[PDB]
Amino acid sequence: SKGAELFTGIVPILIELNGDVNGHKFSVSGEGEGDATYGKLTLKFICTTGKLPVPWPTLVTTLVQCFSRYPDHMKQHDFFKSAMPEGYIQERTIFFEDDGNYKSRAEVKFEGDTLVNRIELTGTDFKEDGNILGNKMEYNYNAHNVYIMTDKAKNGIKVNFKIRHNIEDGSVQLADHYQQNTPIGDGPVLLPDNHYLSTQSALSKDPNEKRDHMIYFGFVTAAAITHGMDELYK
Amino acid sequence: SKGAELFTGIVPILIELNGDVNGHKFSVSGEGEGDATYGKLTLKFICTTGKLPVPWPTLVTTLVQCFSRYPDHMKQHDFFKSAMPEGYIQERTIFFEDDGNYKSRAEVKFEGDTLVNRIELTGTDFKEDGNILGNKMEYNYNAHNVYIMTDKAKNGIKVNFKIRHNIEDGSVQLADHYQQNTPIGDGPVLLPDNHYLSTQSALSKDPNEKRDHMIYFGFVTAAAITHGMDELYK
Repeated sequence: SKGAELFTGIVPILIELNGDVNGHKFSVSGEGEGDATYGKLTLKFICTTGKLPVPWPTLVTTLVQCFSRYPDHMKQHDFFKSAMPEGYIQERTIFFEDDGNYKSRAEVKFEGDTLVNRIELTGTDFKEDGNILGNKMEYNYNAHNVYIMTDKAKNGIKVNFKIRHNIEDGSVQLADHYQQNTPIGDGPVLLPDNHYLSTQSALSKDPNEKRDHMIYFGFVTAAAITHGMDELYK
Repeated sequence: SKGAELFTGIVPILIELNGDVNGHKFSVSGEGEGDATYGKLTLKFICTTGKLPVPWPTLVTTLVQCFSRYPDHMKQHDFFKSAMPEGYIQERTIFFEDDGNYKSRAEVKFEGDTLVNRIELTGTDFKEDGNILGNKMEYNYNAHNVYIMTDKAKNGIKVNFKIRHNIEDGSVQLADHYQQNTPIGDGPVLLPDNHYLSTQSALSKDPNEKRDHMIYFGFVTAAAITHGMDELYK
């Protein structure tokens, strides 16, 4: 696509999230850069309202898949870049196992030379004693496969995956993601074959940063599906 | 410790491995740098004997924990740096669930200005069409907690953890790690309280690199234990 031409170099990124989870109102700002040729993201996030009232890991998926590396033989399936620079709407519902849910709507598009992700997020039905409002999640992240299919009715895509959140008691809590993306513009987009994004992450800190923050490193490459979205127990 | 002063900046790293798994031999060479102040590692590995006969993910733990970030309040528990520059011996047995095992012996120490990890590895009892010799592992890595305790008899430490390897059929295979480290020198070392290293990783590729290879990114910070090394099922 022509959109993909915008991603051949290092692209500056800006992220803004306004959030309200169970009446706890917070804001996050983020900045960094993307390197789609290698599938790399480097982002720093600050909670501008003080202490984040939820765990940083719960916001990782919400806080720019246009920066995934699509191998040459898969370039025809890169919806995300094809929708640029006008952008796409990315909407999710995320169900936290035995707890509440997040709903998000984001606009991802170029504003000048910067790729900008602007998000509204609402969370409801959380337990005050749960892993989210109780802030019982470890500060870490795992590898996930993110499954993408065409959604023809919307000239876009539907995306599904489960995130595994490691909890401080040794358990793991799944966050079931239902995602949809639609072009903002009227130009042509690439409607992809069913495939997935191999996504790997690490959350870090700057020990000299006193503000509540998250340093996020992402590594993402598109690949052909070899199994289903859920874990096979055999 | 005094050895910790050697890690306050960016340190160059060289890694050399010879392995023999079920009679299939390989050598791997690696280089990059570590930044213990932030707990970051960046390393590129090449197979110098052509095609690697096992999955890259199986070699990740074998292929420098002295680069972990120990927070100030935990610096009295950092055995790895305290053994430097003379270094330490790191030995492991790794049991792959329903398959064979790796045994390794490595020396980690300063050679000139460079931190070097030299390893010999032997693997046995592998199934020729299991996930290792059959090469059925996804190219990715997850977050793990690495549990450390003092081993008084050896003036060293014992280390235990389980690695979760994502398999191409959607299953997960555990690799049970039994590890021991002993100092080479007879200078004083720090024998730590029982604690763990929060370890996060990502495996990437250089699309233009034609040799069989792995780009490894590591992110490691020490922390107080809050649960056991196995997953708690609720």
